[PDB]
Amino acid sequence: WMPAYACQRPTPLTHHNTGLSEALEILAEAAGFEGSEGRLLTFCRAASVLKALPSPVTTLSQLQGLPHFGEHSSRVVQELLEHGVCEEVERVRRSERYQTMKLFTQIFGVGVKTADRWYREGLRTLDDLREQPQKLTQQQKAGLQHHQDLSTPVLRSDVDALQQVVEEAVGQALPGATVTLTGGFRRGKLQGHDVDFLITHPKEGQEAGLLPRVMCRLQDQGLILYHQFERSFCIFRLPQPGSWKAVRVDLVVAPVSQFPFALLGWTGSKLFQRELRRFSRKEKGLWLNSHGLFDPEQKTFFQAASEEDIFRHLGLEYLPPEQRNA
DNA sequence: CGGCATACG
DNA sequence: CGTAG
DNA sequence: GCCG
Ligand SMILES: [Cl-]
Ligand SMILES: [Mn+2]
Ligand SMILES: [Mn+2]
Ligand SMILES: [Mn+2]
Ligand SMILES: [Mn+2]
Ligand SMILES: [Mn+2]
Ligand SMILES: [Mn+2]
Ligand SMILES: [Mn+2]
Ligand code: NA
Repeated sequence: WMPAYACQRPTPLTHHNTGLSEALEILAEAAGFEGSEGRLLTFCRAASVLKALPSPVTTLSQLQGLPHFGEHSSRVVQELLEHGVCEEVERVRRSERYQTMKLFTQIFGVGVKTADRWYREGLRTLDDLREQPQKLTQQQKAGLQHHQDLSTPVLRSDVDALQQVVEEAVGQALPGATVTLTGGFRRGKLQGHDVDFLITHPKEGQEAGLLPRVMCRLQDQGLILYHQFERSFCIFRLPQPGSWKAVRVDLVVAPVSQFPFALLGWTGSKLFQRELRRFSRKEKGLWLNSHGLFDPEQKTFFQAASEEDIFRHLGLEYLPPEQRNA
């Protein structure tokens, strides 16, 4: 009934099991903070199964047969159904370790490994980190200075304004180049914590060298608060009533031959792409990334002119972006 | 039991 | 090590 | 943690 891989089923942005999925996602996040990537994946997959269901789970019997539900995830759901809270989830939520790792890992430039080392050193707050700044990378300094703005949701209005400025710089950098909105906004989200753009040109090879030219032009317009090639992880100055706010923007370039693969990868979701790559390799023997799809037996790359082509190569029914919210 | 996606900066 | 989806 |  329910397929085992998230790329085999539609997953809408909004659904009928929000509270249950959010609880399993807390456990997934906590597993990641402890380095348990296998448990993280199971909890993420179980949460995603619930997002794909056509109606609310009301009774434990409704889980039997569902993929990725074993003793642990089933008990979590049982406790939520019976009591409205899961004791393990609540213990994680209030724990100093979870709260501090969440705080630190949400800083741009800080991953689980850095956050854990800081935790073991006794650091607990953002001001703790600001008090010893020479121990920070340039990226972390920017992440900390802009942390408050970067925690503020990005709206669709913001996205449309950013796209116009990126298009202007891209047009001077290379006439004919195009800018496509990707990431969660392409999946239908009305808000987000960042904006993602994919840039190409219709003539294969003309996009070579493009991203430095785009970055320099945005920098000379005073729009770049931070930047560090094919991928640029920036902080942009976005106008606001009588002021402005910092916004994370990712700019990516791909040649038109690779564009459908890059569009698919950068549209996500993260779990969708991991599941699609797992399905490709384990079920079809093909190796997928955001550059291409490789047959390792014939030693050839599949040509694709669209996302539709990629789903067909993999033997999967097509899912539009708004059904990829695994 | 092994596997768990696969890139770039 | 960080970043991306 | 779960699956094959
Ligand atoms: Cl890639
Ligand atoms: Mn358990
Ligand atoms: Mn009980
Ligand atoms: Mn994004
Ligand atoms: Mn490349
Ligand atoms: Mn992004
Ligand atoms: Mn094992
Ligand atoms: Mn285990
Ligand atoms: Na981070």
